[PDB]
Parts: sequence; C-alpha cells; structure tokens
Amino acid sequence: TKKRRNNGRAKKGRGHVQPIRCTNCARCVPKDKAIKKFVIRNIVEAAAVRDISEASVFDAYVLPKLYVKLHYCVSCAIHSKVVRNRSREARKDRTPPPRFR
Amino acid sequence: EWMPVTKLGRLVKDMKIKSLEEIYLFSLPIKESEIIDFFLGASLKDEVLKIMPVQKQTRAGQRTRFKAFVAIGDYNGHVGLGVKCSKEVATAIRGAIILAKLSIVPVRRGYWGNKIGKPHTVPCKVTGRCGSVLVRLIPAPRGTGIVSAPVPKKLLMMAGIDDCYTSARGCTATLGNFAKATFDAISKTYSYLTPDLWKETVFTKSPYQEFTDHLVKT
Amino acid sequence: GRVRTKTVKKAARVIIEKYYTRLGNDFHTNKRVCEEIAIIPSKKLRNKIAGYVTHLMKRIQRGPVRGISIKLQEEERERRDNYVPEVSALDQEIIEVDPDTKEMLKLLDFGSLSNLQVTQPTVGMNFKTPRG
Amino acid sequence: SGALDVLQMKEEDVLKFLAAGTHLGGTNLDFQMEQYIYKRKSDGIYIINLKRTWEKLLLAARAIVAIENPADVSVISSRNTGQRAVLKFAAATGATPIAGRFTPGTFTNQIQAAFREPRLLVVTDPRADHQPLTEASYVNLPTIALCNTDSPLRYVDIAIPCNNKGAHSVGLMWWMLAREVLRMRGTISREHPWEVMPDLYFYRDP
Amino acid sequence: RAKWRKKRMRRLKRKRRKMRQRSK
Amino acid sequence: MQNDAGEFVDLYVPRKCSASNRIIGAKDHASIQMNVAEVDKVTGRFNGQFKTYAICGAIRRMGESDDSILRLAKADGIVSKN
Amino acid sequence: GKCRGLRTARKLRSHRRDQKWHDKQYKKAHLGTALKANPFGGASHAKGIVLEKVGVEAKQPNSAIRKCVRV
Amino acid sequence: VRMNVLADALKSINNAEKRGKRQVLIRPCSKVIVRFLTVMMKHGYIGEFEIIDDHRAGKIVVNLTGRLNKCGVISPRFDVQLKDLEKWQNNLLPSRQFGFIVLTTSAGIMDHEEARRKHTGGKILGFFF
RNA sequence: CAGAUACCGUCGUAGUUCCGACCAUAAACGAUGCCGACCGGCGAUGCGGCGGCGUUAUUCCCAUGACCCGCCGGGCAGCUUCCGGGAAACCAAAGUCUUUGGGUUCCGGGGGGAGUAUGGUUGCAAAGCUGAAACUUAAAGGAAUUGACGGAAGGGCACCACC
RNA sequence: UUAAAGUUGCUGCAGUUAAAAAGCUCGUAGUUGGAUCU
Ligand SMILES: [Zn+2]
Repeated sequence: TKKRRNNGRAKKGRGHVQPIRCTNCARCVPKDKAIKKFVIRNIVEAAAVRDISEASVFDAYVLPKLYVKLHYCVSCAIHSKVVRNRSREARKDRTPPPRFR
Repeated sequence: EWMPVTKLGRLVKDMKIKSLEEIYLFSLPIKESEIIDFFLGASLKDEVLKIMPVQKQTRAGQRTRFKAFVAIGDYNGHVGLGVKCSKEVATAIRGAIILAKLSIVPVRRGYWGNKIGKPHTVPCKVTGRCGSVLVRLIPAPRGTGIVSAPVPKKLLMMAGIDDCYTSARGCTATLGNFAKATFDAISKTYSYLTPDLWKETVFTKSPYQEFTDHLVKT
Repeated sequence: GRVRTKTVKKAARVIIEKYYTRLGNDFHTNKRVCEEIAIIPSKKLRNKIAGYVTHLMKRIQRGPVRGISIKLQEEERERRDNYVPEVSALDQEIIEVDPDTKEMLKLLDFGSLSNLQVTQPTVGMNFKTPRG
Repeated sequence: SGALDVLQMKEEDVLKFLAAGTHLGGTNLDFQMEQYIYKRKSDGIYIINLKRTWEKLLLAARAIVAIENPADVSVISSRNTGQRAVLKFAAATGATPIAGRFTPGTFTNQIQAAFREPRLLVVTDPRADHQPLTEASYVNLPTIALCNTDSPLRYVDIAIPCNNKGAHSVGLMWWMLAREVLRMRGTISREHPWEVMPDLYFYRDP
Repeated sequence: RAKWRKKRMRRLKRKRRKMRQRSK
Repeated sequence: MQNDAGEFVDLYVPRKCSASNRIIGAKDHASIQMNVAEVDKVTGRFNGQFKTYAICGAIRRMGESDDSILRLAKADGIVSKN
Repeated sequence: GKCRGLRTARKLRSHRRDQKWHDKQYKKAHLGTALKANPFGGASHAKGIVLEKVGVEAKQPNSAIRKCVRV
Repeated sequence: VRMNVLADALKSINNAEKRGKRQVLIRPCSKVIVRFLTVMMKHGYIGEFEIIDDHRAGKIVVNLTGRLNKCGVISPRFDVQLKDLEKWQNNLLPSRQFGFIVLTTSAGIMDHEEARRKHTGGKILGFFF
C-alpha cells in the first residue's frame, strides 16, 4: 500500500531528474530523492584553537571555515542516524528539527 | 422502582409526557429504557439474530468475548436494533436488549395504489447502506407479503410493514451489516419529503418549556 | 522516597475543606484535632494525614489551591472581586481614532462626538512576517 | 432592535466601545464573518461594524430573555480573561457559570457528577470553548458566541462580532449583555444608567 | 523472482529454435 | 398521510427546517428550536410573546445557521434594516 | 465509460460477442475442445468392460483407500 | 465539448439544492430548458425564474424552494410509445403517488399524465421527483 | 567462507562517446485514458495583465526596473473540512451511483498451466506483436486490527546485573 | 439447460492498491455534436 503522497521525492510536473552519487556508497540517487546536508565547519576544532592562536603571527586573525554539501541515499541516512523513522502522523511533519534553538 | 436521572424521565414518570411521538417530534435523545418500557411495554417483542464470538490475541493465548444482535418491535410502526459484546452470553443479551429499546424509531407506512384502509407498505422506494451492503425497499401490492431474505424479513415484520419487495447488493453474509442496512432504510421513511408533507410546520412548545414550573419544583 | 498516597491526600483535603477554622500551622495541634473528629486507624496513618494538612495549610496563605474550596476563602475572593476604581478605565477625555474608523462612525451618525481625535495612520504597508 | 427608537444604541455606549477597542479585529478574516466588518485598514487590521455588533447583541439578549428558567442558561469561559465576567453575569441574571476547564461528558454522560441539561448556551470564544460547543450538538442546544474576525461559525447560531481577545473588550461585552437582559426583563429602568460599572467584569494581571 | 523465471523460459525457447526446425 | 375517506393515517407529522425546508428526523440530535422574545414598541420590555425558528443539524454543521437565523429575524422585523 | 448513442447497437452487440469468450463456462460449452476430450461424448451414462481392480489412496488430511475399478 | 445543454442545466439545479442554496444560475439558456423548467414549476417544485439576455445564448436564474429530491435527464432521447410508458415510470419514478416523467410529443413538452390524457407518445426528455 | 562460481579489492574485453542505419521494449507510474459542466475554505508560488500609499536605481522630468498591498486568467503543487464517496487505506476527486443515462476510445471476468505451444507477421540477429487447449486446484488475493518476532530506532529498572 | 448471475451488466458491473488505462501523439471509417426562425 502507498506510504507517502509524494512517493518519497520532490518530483512534481516533470518526467526525469538527473542522478547524483551518494557521498558514502557512490550510489546513483535521483537529486530530488537524496538526503542533502550543508555543513559549514571549522578547519581546527576547539581542541586545537588554543594551540593555534598562540602560534599565529597575525593579531586578531580569524580562522577559516569549510563548506561541504553532502548527498546521501535513503540507506546511508538511516544507517548513519542522519534520518530516523517516526510514527505515521509524525511522518507528515516536515519542519526542520529544532537545532537552531 | 424507576428513579429517573434525566429531565425527560422525570416528565414521563409524572404523566406530563403522554406519547412517544411527542418525544420524536422534537428529536430529543432518549437515554433511559424505562421511558420506552413506559409507553410500549406489553407491545414489545424481541429476537436474537446472531451470537458472534470474537477474539483478541494476547501473550497468553486468545481472549474470547461474545457479541449479540437483538431486534425489537411492537409490530405497529416502531422498530429498533441493538448490539452488545460481553464476556458472557447472558450478560451480552441482557445489555443488547437495552440498546435495542433505546434505538427504537418510528416507521412510515404508505399505499401502493388506491388508499382504502390502513397503510400497508413503504411510502416510496428507500435505500439503506452499511459497509458494502445495500438494501432497497420497493412498495408492493396489498397481500403480496414481504419478498425478502430471512434476515431483513424479521425487522420488516417487527416494524408493521405487511408488503414490500426487497433487493440486496454486496456481502450480505455478514448479517451484522445486513441488518444495519435494512434498519437504516426503515429509518429513512420519516426523512423522505413527499408532497404530503409540503405544508408549513406549526411550532408547538417543547416539553422542557411547557413543564418548566413542574421541573423547577421537582 | 517519601511520597504520600491518594488515601492520605484525599483524607487531608477533605479535613481541610471541612474544618478550616480549627486547623492551623502547628503540626502537634492538627495532630490532635484530627483524632478528635476523623475516625482514623493507628498513629502512623493519623500522622501522615496531619502532616500533609500542616504542609498544605502554608500553601493557602500564599493563595488559593486547585484542590480545596473554603467558603471563607470564597468570601475573601469575592471582596477582592468587588473592586472598582473611582474613575473607570473607559471614561477618557480623548479617544484616539483612526481615519478609517471615523468614516464608520460617520455612517453611524456619530460625527458629532467631541472626545475623538483622528490620528495619522502608518504609511509603510509592512505588517507581514518574512517567509522562510 | 426592530428599528425602535428606544432600542437604538447611544453615544455613551459607542464611546465605551471605542475606548475598549471592540471595533478592532485581527489580521485574518473568516469567510463567514465577512458581512460583519466595515473595511480593512493599512497595517492590515479589520474593523468591525458596531451597528452590526449592537444588532447581534440585542438578538442574543432576546434569545436569553425567552428562556423562562433563569438557571437553564449556562455561560462558559475557558480563558481567565472571561472568568470574572461569567461569574458576574451569572450573579446578576441567575444563569449557571462554568469558568475554567470543561469536563468532557458534562452534557452527554448522564451518571457523572456535574451533569447538566441546559436550554441555552453562551460562550466567550468559539475557538477556545470548542468542546462545550461541539458537545452541544449531541443534545439539541442553541449556541450564542462572542466572535472575532477569525472565528469559525460551526454550531454557532448567534455570533456576536466583537474583539474577543482584549480584557476590556471581553468585560464590556459581557457587561452590555447583562445590562440588556435585565432591561429587557424589566428589573432595571431604561432611563437611569446602570449603577454597576464595567470595571467589575474586567481581568487584572497579578 | 519472476525476472529470473522469465530469463529461464527464454533460454529454453532459444534452444528449442535450434532443436525444432523446418528441416526436422 | 390521509386516505380516500379523508382520515389522517400518519403516526406523527415531523418538523421542517426554517432554512432549507428539510425534514427534521427523530434522531437528528443536532437540530435546534429557538425562541426569540418580542418587546413592546413603547417601553421595550418583554411582551410575553416570541417567535420560533427550527434549524437542522446539516445546516448548522455547514456553518450557515448564523446567517440563516439573521435572515429569518430580518424577515420578521426583529432585526433593523441593515 | 461505455458508448450510449442511438446508433450503437452494432458496437454493443460485437463487444458482447467478443467478451463472452472470456467467460470460461461459455468458452468450455461453445468451443468444442471439451466435448472431444469427454470420454462419454456428451452422454450421462456409458457401458464398459472391467479391466482391473484398483485402489486409490485418499488425499490428505484423510487417510484411507478408496476402492475403484479400471473400465 | 458541451453536448446536451439540458443535461448541464439539470445537473446544476440538482447539485445546488443538495447544498441548500436559494438560487441557481444556468448557462446557456435554451427553449427546451425553459419548457422543462416550466413543467417543473407548474407542479410546485421550483418557483419563479428569470431569463437574462446577452445577445447570445442567455442565462437563467432559478429560485429553489427545497422541494426537489431529484431531477435528471435521459440520454439518448428514446422513443416511447403509449404502451411502453408504464415500464418507464416503474423504472424511473419512486412511487405511484408522486414523481413525473417529462416527454416531448407533437402536442408539446409535457409530463407522462398529460400525455396519457391526450393519447400520444413521444421522446423521453427526463424526470423529476 | 564449511563451501563463493557472490557481496570486498587489483586489473581488464565488449560497451560507455560521436557519425549513419536497425531494434520498439521499462515499476515507459500519478500503478489513475481524453473532452465538457456543477460542487467548501486558506495561505503561498511561476507567467501575463490591471490598480494602489510608500522605500530604492542617491539626490530632479516621466516612463522603466528591484521591493510593498491587492484583483483577474491560465499553470506546478500545499494545508484544512462531517461536500460527498470508499472494503478501507484514502480521494476536492477516486465526488455529483439502486434518487442507477453528458460524449467517446481501450481493456477485465477465481488461482495455475501461460504470455507457454502452434499458425501468421516484422527483424541481420536478439527478439517484438497476435495468442490456446488438454490438464490441475478451494482458495489465491486486497485493506485494516490485536499479538509474536526483527543481526530496526529510542527510554527505564535490578548486588539472584555490572562498576 | 433456465433462474439464482447486478459472476457478460441495454435496463445494470468493473479498471489507484483485489483481475485490469495502449509509452505518447497524429489520423480515415464508425460514434457524438452549441444559441437561433409563431
Ligand atoms: Zn549511500
């Protein structure tokens, strides 16, 4: 029986969507079906910042960041705990998780 | 000893309300069986249509419980149907009889052709629907009897209908839905608008408004 | 853990709602008023009711509780409720009214009101929340 | 008001409506509340027509007066802003108040403790007092409600267009209804103003 | 799986083409 | 509803909605019958008379029982013109 | 849906003819292969000569030997 | 495309009266529609109506009185002889005490009883009860 | 690895790319033919048009662009509803169906044998299209509900668990 | 062999998930076709 009204996708009013490769498997996934994450991290972690500024020759130097867009297939987002399963009604909640709090 | 708890029972028990059609006219929900026992009483007769065992799976085996279908009627234009599930059959039947009394509705009777005597058939073709079961009632000439299956025939005789053609579609082997689809069709006889009932309605005071002073002091 | 039970909590609530006048803040006096009135079995059950009574009377001084109802507290709250200032909040010398409300009052043949003062409406039509 | 000159609304009353912000609605409009508004003003606030508010209030007062037993009318408020105004409305006319949480099964379960069978129901908010108002569809109850511009009108038979959000507006709207009920019954003179002021009905933040 | 059985039934036909001919 | 002899052979005559002219059945528990009081032209007190309106559950589930009663009261003169 | 014109009789009749052959009772009766495979040839009874006595073991869950004859 | 404009006329009236409405708009108007509506009206089922001119196929506004259970069209216009009318009214009408079948005959558009009085058959347009 | 003709890894042929001819098949799916009418709301979005305070293209002339507030038409969708339907899941269409007829095309008739054999036809081939019967069988199947189990995810308790 | 069978469905069945809408569009025969005249 049918589970999702959108068939697990975002495809509406078009026939074909170009595929992409999963970051973890290298598996072909439609771009509208893949699980996408934008990660903006710091190059150095908080375990290394105190040892980096004390050696920096520039006063008030701001350390750079790192920008990566990651694509997952449905299997890796579940195995890596990126995406969980949830109840039938909760499945209809498409608000992003309250991380911004 | 009837100690009524609703204000309709306290008016039935005090001789203020002297007819069931007086309660039917205002669509008031009836919540006590002694009101039905008061007016119809010796006229009422009941019939057990089926006893259904049902089961609920548990860790330690099944859990059995019995369901009872009971029809009730006075053979003079009133009919009801009630269903009850309980751990014991006697309790199930005793509790289903109460529900059948509380479900009693009136039946409109009409004439197939010429209008001589008391009405004998349904006023018009009426359809009842219940979970894949369709039951159609067609008026029939006087003296034809009830041309129907044995399950809807009991409810059609309880209601005072003498002549009627019947048709049935869908899974009629489930008599729980087969009996609830013919009961639905009987209920619709006083819901179908006909040129007989085209006159403007005159509004009479409701019993709650009429016996305000009696209810206040009781 | 030291958590009371519905038996002791119900009995104490009933005692407080029925005998507010004699009960007080002292434990050893409430322990002696409970034995005089309520037919209670042994001391251990008597004390756990008379201790929660003493605990629960302090909360009443802080204000009402959602579990008991004293008619003396009803009277006190009615004295609080029967409060009206000498000058009401609805009699004002000047009432500020928008230009659009003034036309509605004009249609209501209330163009002779003297307490009114038409004000300048906001110009930027920005009353929506940004989307995203 | 059947176009009668004694039932027309006066300047001392329109000034009370204006001071309490009754004419001011919300940013949204229900499609069945559209006939009660005058116009939408920039900053996107709808204005309620006070003439229509007066007509609906008088109709509700008539409906209340037609009930012979004063206690058969039940008045309900869930939000605290209406809890002082329904205990004060019920003390002047004799109706039965319910302030606080409404227990499901009050009108349908016939063995409960606080079981009652009202003949008329008046609520402060259709959206907040939704359980008492849908439970009334099981036992043949008429309903009068105080409605804003975004209030649904299901099971609502007399909807009074008003600002049902502000404390001053709620207190004033409950005080006017009691005033009209008493003046229609004939216990209060229609020339002398009421010696009870609206402040007794208002909600105060502690 | 029906896909494999469809594949199996096709090899049988391809071989029966050879073993059942007009020249037989 | 009556035979050729003219006798009335109907068990009872049901009510009809004042709005949609629909028959109100015996198990329509969402139907209301409402009295609106009438006043004196001079003193404006309760005369002792009233006007009655019946509304059916289908109409008052639809959300149209507020406008229906207002229309019926305007028709009877209770509500002012506009 | 189905065509509903006044000049549709040929369409309706031809469609019914074609679709009756998907009824297995109709096809079995009207095709002729089930009449040639019937040993009795359309008769209700027939006479024959006994060749051997046989015993046929019953299908599960039953366990017995039904006693038949080859004719 | 739009074929049998009378079918659209009768489906619009049926759908509005299910919703408890007091007026219905019918477009386009046609004289078959007008005659059918008059036949319905003379029996007390709809009430007064009015035609709006557009220098085109006009339109109709019909007042509804809540007395209509069903009004429907029959397609195609089968020919009906006076000996085959009883079967049609058994199949289509809900009772022998009320309901009407509307036919078109050489004497006009009428119901199944006026046709019997005038001793004429015709073609079936529809029914209402 | 018990075994691996596999899953993992190192190479690697045809192929993957282009030009010119064949092939005509997909869970080619919204598993939902096309044309037309009627039937509830609400906020957005893409295009075209119409109207309206006010910001900005720096200080001005108008048009023109970027915002802001609405209206109309045609589109991709979304939320909500006792519109009504349905076995239900669910669907504003899958509604307007025993109160059964707007027009028209294709196609189904318990489960297998079987999309197989045979004949015809197209194709270089692989294959495509059309397409049985003998015989065998009392169920196969669709939705939803309580459990049991999961090498599925989250919580809690115990010195007959650990620390 | 007829009814039961509204399980051959003109009256009168079905085709999202139970059997089932052609991959898509064009196009002849066939079927159907908007107001409008006393
Ligand atoms: Zn992956």
